[PDB]
Amino acid sequence: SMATRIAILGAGPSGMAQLRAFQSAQEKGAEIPELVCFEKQADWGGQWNYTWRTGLDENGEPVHSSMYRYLWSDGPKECLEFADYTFDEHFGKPIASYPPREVLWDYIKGRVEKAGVRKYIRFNTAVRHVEFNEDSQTFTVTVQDHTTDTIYSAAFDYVVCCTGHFSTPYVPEFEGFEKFGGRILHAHDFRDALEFKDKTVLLVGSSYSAEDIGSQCYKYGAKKLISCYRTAPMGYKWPENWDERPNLVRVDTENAYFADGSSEKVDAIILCTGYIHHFPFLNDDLRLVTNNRLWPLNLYKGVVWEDNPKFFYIGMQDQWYSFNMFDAQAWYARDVIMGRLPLPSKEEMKADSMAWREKELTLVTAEEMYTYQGDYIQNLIDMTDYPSFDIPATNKTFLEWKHHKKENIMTFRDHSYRSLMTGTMAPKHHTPWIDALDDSLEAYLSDKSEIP
Amino acid sequence: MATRIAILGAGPSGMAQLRAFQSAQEKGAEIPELVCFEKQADWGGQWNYTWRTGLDENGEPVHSSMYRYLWSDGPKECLEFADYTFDEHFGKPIASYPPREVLWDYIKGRVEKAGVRKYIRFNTAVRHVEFNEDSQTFTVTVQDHTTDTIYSAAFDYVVCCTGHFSTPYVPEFEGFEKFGGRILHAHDFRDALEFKDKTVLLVGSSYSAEDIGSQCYKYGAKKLISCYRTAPMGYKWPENWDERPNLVRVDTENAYFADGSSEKVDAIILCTGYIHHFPFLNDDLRLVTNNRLWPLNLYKGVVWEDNPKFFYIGMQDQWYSFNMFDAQAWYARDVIMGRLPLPSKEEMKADSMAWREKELTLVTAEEMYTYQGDYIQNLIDMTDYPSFDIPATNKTFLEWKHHKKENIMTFRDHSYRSLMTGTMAPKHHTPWIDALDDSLEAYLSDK
Ligand SMILES: Cc1cc2nc3c(=O)[nH]c(=O)nc-3n(C[C@H](O)[C@H](O)[C@H](O)COP(=O)(O)OP(=O)(O)OC[C@H]3O[C@@H](n4cnc5c(N)ncnc54)[C@H](O)[C@@H]3O)c2cc1C
Ligand SMILES: Cc1cc2nc3c(=O)[nH]c(=O)nc-3n(C[C@H](O)[C@H](O)[C@H](O)COP(=O)(O)OP(=O)(O)OC[C@H]3O[C@@H](n4cnc5c(N)ncnc54)[C@H](O)[C@@H]3O)c2cc1C
Ligand SMILES: NC(=O)c1ccc[n+]([C@@H]2O[C@H](COP(=O)([O-])OP(=O)(O)OC[C@H]3O[C@@H](n4cnc5c(N)ncnc54)[C@H](OP(=O)(O)O)[C@@H]3O)[C@@H](O)[C@H]2O)c1
Ligand SMILES: NC(=O)c1ccc[n+]([C@@H]2O[C@H](COP(=O)([O-])OP(=O)(O)OC[C@H]3O[C@@H](n4cnc5c(N)ncnc54)[C@H](OP(=O)(O)O)[C@@H]3O)[C@@H](O)[C@H]2O)c1
Repeated sequence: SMATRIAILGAGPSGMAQLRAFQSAQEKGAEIPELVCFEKQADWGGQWNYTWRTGLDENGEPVHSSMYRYLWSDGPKECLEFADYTFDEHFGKPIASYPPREVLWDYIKGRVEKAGVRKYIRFNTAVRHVEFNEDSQTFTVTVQDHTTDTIYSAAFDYVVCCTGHFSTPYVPEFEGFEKFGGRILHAHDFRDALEFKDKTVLLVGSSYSAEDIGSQCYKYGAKKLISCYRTAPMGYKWPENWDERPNLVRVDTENAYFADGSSEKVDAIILCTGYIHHFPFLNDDLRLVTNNRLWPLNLYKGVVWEDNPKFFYIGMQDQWYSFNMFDAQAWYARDVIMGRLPLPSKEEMKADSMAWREKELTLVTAEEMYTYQGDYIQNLIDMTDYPSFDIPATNKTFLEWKHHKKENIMTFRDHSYRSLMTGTMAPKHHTPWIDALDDSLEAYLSDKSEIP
Repeated sequence: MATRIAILGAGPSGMAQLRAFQSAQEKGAEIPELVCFEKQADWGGQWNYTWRTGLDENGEPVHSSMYRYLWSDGPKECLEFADYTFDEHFGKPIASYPPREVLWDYIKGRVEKAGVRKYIRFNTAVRHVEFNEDSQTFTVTVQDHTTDTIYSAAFDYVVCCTGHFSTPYVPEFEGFEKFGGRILHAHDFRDALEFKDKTVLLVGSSYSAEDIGSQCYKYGAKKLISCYRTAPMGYKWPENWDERPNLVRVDTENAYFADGSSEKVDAIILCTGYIHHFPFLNDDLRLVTNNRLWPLNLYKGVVWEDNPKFFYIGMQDQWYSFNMFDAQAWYARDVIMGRLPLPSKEEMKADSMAWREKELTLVTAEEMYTYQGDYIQNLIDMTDYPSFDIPATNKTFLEWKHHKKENIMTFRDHSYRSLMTGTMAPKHHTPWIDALDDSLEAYLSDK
């Protein structure tokens, strides 16, 4: 019961971490501020809360999750496993290294359920506007409760933005899109790969989305796949029915034309072109503007807003590390809010951020990048009671996974790694990835193999 | 004039509001400063077509619900402008059901001739509108996506023209998370070619279902099924189209109906309507209603009763469209300019109740068109807007309704007489079923 009141925006993994950071301080006998957390969806989990919905949701709010059917962990589970809450504790047994979305979801929910932080969240409530008043030094937050269809506002001493940056699509235009007769969609709207069975699918872009959405279409029966790249080819060894081309230049009624002078009939086009940082509830004095990168400017320690240090952002960096980074950020943000870590002058903040940015521009290899984020996280955890974990060993595990992708892009999900928390090696899954058609938690956790 | 006005939206309603003020000025009156905000890159609202779906290039919800191959759903004659005629714009008579691009050209010509483009800030999204009791002004906050800046400005009056067919009502059905085909709302429908040789389920029984179904048919869908929550559409469909009772659930590949039937379905299109959504407004300003001929809380259907300095255009269900917006917009300027003083709050409320009472009386389509006819007539008699022949327009609606009944696939092949020029519309060079090309250039030639 501290005099202050805190608003957390979002109950995805970052917002969960911020609640769980406060709860942990309290469990250790400290006095915490009042917490309110606003979430526009009906349940928590952010990206992990899968929906069939597309575009706008039931209340007219933009659909948040970019996740599709059949999604599994893109990296080794070992690399995101929680320091305070372990896979063996949650599941009671060892499982393979690349669990499907439902299975990861269950695990991340288990940690917040055990913490009892659900009671701070208002669900089905969308944040409309946030304003800072110079007179009272307080934030006014306006939200819409879709359960009662009411709009109200409330006053807060600090605000922590945890609204994510993989939800609002970057969707470039190509010549002839208004004439093309097949479906055009962004990766954000992709749901079931079965919709593209026996079709030719063009994937525009050359990053994680293209890799994975491609692979799903392949696995579930697409006739043929083409992917095209703006600047450099992905360079993996694709299956027989998948080619990689230079950029799309235009499209016609039925066909796509490429910079190499090739052309062919295409059934559907999927833009795998990324996301923008979008904060519609924030005016300029509070609003972060950046491209997706390891070190956004204007965030002291990557979390405190330099123009108004009572506002914080969690998770706004590109994510090589995910969950552990959110915890380190969230722990750091509580300690500054609670007064345990006093902020330096604005000048010092800006000099610190510039050094981080300078170093970021140096980075060339994937290895250097994991290390950089690793060092970032380490610098945060050393400032709080958050427990150190083995970053160098995690980095090494990332490297193995990168190498496995190089070897065979379709089979990397069949490998196993050793837990950094428990030293235990992950078992082989009961069905190989290519044949594991069912993505349900029940099928994963059983022990019946699936038929080819 | 000392005052400043914000018009939100540059579709047909916001174009009408601009064009209203310009007319007053053209006749020598001193008008207020106008600023109009439009989130899209060009005007025309629904009629500005986009391949885009869900969210646009700036992260704003995609506004237009219009699809390839869309044509006027009613006779052009029934929406022809009183002050700007078809013959004037096109130079010649043209058929009665023009494709989207052609109608769009027509409505743009009126505003281009008016020169009102200079009032509009394009690519600018409205984020928040607030009323300040102290200064008796509105603060409007917007995001200019060309410069990625957010700013605000003070206004004496605000006119909301943001439409009500853009935010989908999308109900959930059991099994949607397991169904392997595409599921979309009518709002996201674009090219019917996407469904060639496929079985498409259309949920709902109104205009969207009729027309989205018709396009799929016309462009080669293997089979169509449409299901209705309460009553069948009742038209005589082609051989490959059934009408069934409501969907109850769906599985991996199949849809199950309340009649106990079931079949394999490739794609599901929810034609289930829209909601009135105003994310930039708090409760003191925000209209809440279902789609209907007479929403409550709007005096004369346009003046917000809780704050009479705020107005809404086009929020009614639309039997009449463009003519109705003009009448509202003319009525709104005259009150803004002080030419029509407002009655007390009690009187406003008694007037709206009488309108609502009458609305609840209505049973037949004919009574409805007439009710909106009467509403419009009451509006135009208060201002210099030119009367036009409402009872003749009503009669024309009635012909069109009858033509739909006879044959749902061919109603677009008929012609009607202009209420402004008395001229009969010519038969189009190609019959609807065969008129695959929807371009303006193809429509205006004669092959
Ligand atoms: C397709 C895809 C696959 C991914 N796969 C992996 C993976 O395998 N492993 C991994 O570690 N990471 C993965 N990620 C990264 C993912 O970003 C993180 O795991 C995590 O979800 C980020 O958490 P967050 O809470 O910061 O953002 P989010 O999960 O996006 O949560 C943001 C929350 O804020 C809410 N919100 C937004 N605006 C408002 C508002 N106006 N009012 C109220 N609430 C609002 C949203 O509803 C949501 O709940 C993936 C991301 C994507 C997009
Ligand atoms: C699929 C479909 C077919 C139709 N067919 C016909 C027909 O055949 N004949 C007929 O008479 N009528 C038809 N209509 C009716 C249509 O509503 C009207 O013709 C007309 O478009 C309504 O005009 P409006 O200006 O009120 O709304 P809209 O055309 O919807 O214009 C709203 C405008 O406001 C803007 N806006 C919304 N929010 C913001 C914001 N926050 N900031 C800035 N700008 C914003 C939008 O970008 C848009 O330009 C059809 C409607 C639909 C959906
Ligand atoms: N687990 C991890 O280690 C890890 C690490 C980082 C990110 N991620 C994932 O990154 C994901 C987002 O993936 P993403 O692929 O959607 O975003 P992204 O990584 O930013 O990729 C954007 C992609 O679209 C391409 N592109 C943009 N504009 C284009 C155009 N006009 N024409 C052609 N191509 C264009 C870019 O090409 P260019 O390359 O030429 O710019 C790039 O390939 C999230 O799921 C997150 O999990 C995961
Ligand atoms: N030119 C004209 O004369 C005219 C006049 C009026 C409107 N319009 C048009 O109205 C159009 C809006 O089209 P619309 O069809 O989308 O809006 P709508 O007319 O409100 O259609 C809503 C439809 O969805 C159905 N529905 C809602 N929930 C359902 C559920 N759970 N299950 C099954 N069906 C459900 C309704 O069934 P129920 O009927 O049982 O409620 C109804 O058929 C605009 O295009 C506008 O032009 C045109």
